[PDB]
Amino acid sequence: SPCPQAWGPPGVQYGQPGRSVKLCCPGVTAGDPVSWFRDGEPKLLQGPDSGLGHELVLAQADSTDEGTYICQTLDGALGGTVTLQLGYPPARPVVSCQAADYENFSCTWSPSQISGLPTRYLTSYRKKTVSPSTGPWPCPQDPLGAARCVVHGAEFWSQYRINVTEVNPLGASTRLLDVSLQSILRPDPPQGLRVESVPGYPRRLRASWTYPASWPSQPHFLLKFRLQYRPAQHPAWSTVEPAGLEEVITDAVAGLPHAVRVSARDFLDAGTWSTWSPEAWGTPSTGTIPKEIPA
Ligand SMILES: *[C@@H]1O[C@H](CO)[C@@H](O[C@@H]2O[C@H](CO)[C@@H](O[C@@H]3O[C@H](CO)[C@@H](O)[C@H](O[C@H]4O[C@H](CO)[C@@H](O)[C@H](O)[C@@H]4O)[C@@H]3O)[C@H](O)[C@H]2NC(C)=O)[C@H](O)[C@H]1NC(C)=O
Ligand SMILES: *[C@@H]1O[C@H](CO)[C@@H](O)[C@H](O)[C@H]1NC(C)=O
Repeated sequence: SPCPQAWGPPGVQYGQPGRSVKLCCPGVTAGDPVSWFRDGEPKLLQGPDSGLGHELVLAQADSTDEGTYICQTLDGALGGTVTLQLGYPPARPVVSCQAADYENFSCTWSPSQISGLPTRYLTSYRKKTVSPSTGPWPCPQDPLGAARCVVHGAEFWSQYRINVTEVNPLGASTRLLDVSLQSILRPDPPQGLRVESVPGYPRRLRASWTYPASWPSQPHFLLKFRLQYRPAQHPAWSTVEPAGLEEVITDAVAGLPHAVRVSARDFLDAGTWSTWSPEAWGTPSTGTIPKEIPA
């Protein structure tokens, strides 16, 4: 009530170019008539007996009206100085969510258009399930000043609606984003990829790996893998779809280093394929003994 100023520089009030702006006197009791002067231009805009009291409207806001305004009551107790800044209402920000595991996902946002004014963001979400919409829950934003809100302990089968609202001293703009955890899931590549030789088989390479650290322990959703191997300086990749955490190649060239890389995906074909793991190199076993003699 006592001259509601929005978040920003202390002593500034905001408006939109081409529209009509309304200034307010800070140190007033809502009704005490005041006088308005543009500093440097002694032409009084509105006198005390103006009709609307402690505030001031401007017909057509432009850069010539943007500046410093002084309001003082009749008594002689100066309410304060008000600076007019011009800008635009907020536009619906660009929101994009993602997930590395089936339990927690995180969303990011960015303003779709510059407003030029100090801006904050409200983040919320609600489950649509499938029974109906649950109450709105906050999307806790990331600390350290990051534009990122996280959702923890999410339901894999439910469907969410993320609400990112961009707010500046001229209004708000809401961007809703329907998000289903089954669609945005993309795990991290598997770790600990090892390409080993097999004793007694000069054409075999044992490739073993593990689940990524991003996949939680004791999972209810497993991962199916897809492995690609390729001999040294060959152009074509050979794609095999293994079962489990192992794949015994039987097509390797004897005495040639092979490059192997894997990718993961939810076993129910849900989401997309993980990015390719870093390439691991391996050479088949050498079992022919050296130094022969006659017999
Ligand atoms: C997306 O999110 C945005 C922001 O999170 C949201 O816009 C905001 O919605 C809230 C909730 O309706 C608005 O808050 C209202 O504010 C008015 C004016 O101050 C109040 O009168 C309302 O209070 C009533 O309810 C209270 C709760 O019980 C009572 O205690 C109180 O006595 C009143 O009865 C209410 O709080 C808010 O004004 C907007 N705008 C903002 C924050 O800029 C938007 O609706 C969301 N869109 C979705 C979910 O689709
Ligand atoms: C999801 O959040 C929980 C907190 O309840 C945390 O223990 C878990 O590690 C998070 N998931 C991942 C992949 O980090």
